[PDB]
Amino acid sequence: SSQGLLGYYFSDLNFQAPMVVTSSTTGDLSIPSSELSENQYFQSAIWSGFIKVSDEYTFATSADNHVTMWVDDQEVINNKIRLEKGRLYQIKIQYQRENPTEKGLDFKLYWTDSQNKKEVISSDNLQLPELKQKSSNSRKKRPDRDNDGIPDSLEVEGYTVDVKNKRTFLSPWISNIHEKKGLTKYKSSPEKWSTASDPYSDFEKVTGRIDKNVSPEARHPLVAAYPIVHVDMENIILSKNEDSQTRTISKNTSTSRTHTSAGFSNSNSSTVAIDHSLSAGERTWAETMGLNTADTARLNANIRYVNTGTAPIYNVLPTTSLVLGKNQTLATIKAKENQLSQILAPNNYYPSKNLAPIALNAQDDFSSTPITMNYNQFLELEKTKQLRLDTDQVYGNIATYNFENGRVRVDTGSNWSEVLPQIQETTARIIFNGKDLNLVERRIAAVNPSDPLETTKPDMTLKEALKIAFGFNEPNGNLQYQGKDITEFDFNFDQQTSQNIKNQLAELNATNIYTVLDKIKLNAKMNILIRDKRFHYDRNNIAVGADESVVKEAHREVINSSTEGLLLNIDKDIRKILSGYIVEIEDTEGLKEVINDRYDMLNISSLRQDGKTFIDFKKYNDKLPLYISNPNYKVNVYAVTKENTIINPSENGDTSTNGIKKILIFSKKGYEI
Ligand SMILES: [Ca+2]
Ligand SMILES: [Ca+2]
Repeated sequence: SSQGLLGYYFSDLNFQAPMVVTSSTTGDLSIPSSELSENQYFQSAIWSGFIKVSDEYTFATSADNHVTMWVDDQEVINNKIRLEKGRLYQIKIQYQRENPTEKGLDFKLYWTDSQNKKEVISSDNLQLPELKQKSSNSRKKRPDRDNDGIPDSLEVEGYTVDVKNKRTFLSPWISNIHEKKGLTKYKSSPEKWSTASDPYSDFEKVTGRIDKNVSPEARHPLVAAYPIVHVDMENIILSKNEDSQTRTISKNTSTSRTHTSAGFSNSNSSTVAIDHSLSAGERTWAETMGLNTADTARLNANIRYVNTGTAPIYNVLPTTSLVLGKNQTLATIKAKENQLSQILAPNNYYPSKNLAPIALNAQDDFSSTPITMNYNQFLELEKTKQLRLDTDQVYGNIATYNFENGRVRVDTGSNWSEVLPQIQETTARIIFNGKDLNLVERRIAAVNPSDPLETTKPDMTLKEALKIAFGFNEPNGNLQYQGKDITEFDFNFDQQTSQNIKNQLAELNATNIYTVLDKIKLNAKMNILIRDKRFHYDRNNIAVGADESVVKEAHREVINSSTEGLLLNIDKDIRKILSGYIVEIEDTEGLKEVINDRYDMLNISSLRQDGKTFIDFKKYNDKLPLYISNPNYKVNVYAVTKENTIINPSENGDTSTNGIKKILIFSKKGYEI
């Protein structure tokens, strides 16, 4: 399907000004004009590839007088010649006619065997040229300095790819034509086989000869294809270390990928929040588990892997540490190499969500290691109610397109450990939480002034990178992420890159960046950060708050209400930074009665299967609705955001909601309900 030969077609006479770059699967190297105006006249054209077969052959084309043909560097056209079953031969073909009266080029390629069967060279005996930074022992490689297949001028001057029903075209970019048609205009360094410096050529990327599992956005030459993994623990379950009654504490967790300032760190970490709610009694966990001073405890949890990246992993999963406190590693989760039941795809889990999560200590695994804590680690644990999950960047082997057989395959000689150094070396990183408020990294090829090779890649402008990498557009002129204006998110950098940007603005006589993004330029090693303005973000850049206005507003559209609970319409996004609600009744004088006056009893919201939110007033009022012994009493519901979420009885022990900073979001009389 992606096999055959590779044609350059120049409008000029000498392979100087390339019009179309394409491939035919059989011998017929034609191109109907039905597939292309003042430029549709090729005065020269080249064709490159190999050939496999045993017999005595004679090559003939439909123009043995405009052509030259070499098989393994020997001339054959400007006569019979022997070939052998099970060997490949280079194949170069040139063409030149001085004033082609027609548009396009009709040109087939024949071969006649010994029985005299002449014909066009089947697609089964035709293979591409080995466009790859290195030569195989079967195939060798030789206006394509980086050898990626896309001709130099084209890679410098821009090029587009029209996806015809058989094969693809690669042609110069033209404003009047493709600009209206909305075809994506490409550019890329002619001296990088791959410009985002990853493992797919600038050629494989645009022509679809690439691991299908790679992100559509990373199909761009300047958008970097590479994995990004983190471990999403989904919940947890604690035991006393060794015939007594089941004495454990099972609780959900919430895990978010993190980035600590922007900061030049390339690590993969995420941070677990063990739920602090109510699971009968206000017992300490040792009181809940019969743990003594000199006891031990052990941990278990279902965890999935998360690729928030653009390339996929195949045979080796990255090794995690379960750290507690700042640096106390309780465990080291490993997966069994070259044995991955499935692949882990970008924007996707392993095990898939339709399947089970991994348990740290799987059912019948006799070699699963006890994750143990001493006593003061266990207190420590309850105190902080949180564990971190650092994950290396050993990702194993890569699925590289094979040219000879036009098939994508895991390739043993190509490892992700030999590529990340340079991706992260010669690209500028961006981190955006615009999607479901999660930190999502990406990287874009950007000029490295103090490095001559990185000054051969096209310029990358802020406005552009957002569009190629993250999919902004400008439907009416203003730049947008799936609805939201680019002004809705803020810009953080790290320090060197901040200075850098600052400087540029003074130069453009600009005072506001949002209105000069197109003019801002991106250099390699830049780190950038972009977060929805509506929110407060902790030191790990996770969303953990909001304005009192943002929240109150969010909850303003109430649907129904009753002495049994509120039924609102709240944004999935707001709903992500809320940790619970408080319910109280205000008598006529001003006293307040707290229906659920505990720090682990605030979990009374439950998202319906219809998208709306219901606030179960009954859940902690003893399954009873609310009793209002005077209609002029008010029913007041505050909201509590994660940043003001108490998770342990105060210093004096008071386990009430007393003191908790919360937000009034609903108030009505007994008679207003
Ligand atoms: Ca090239
Ligand atoms: Ca290139």
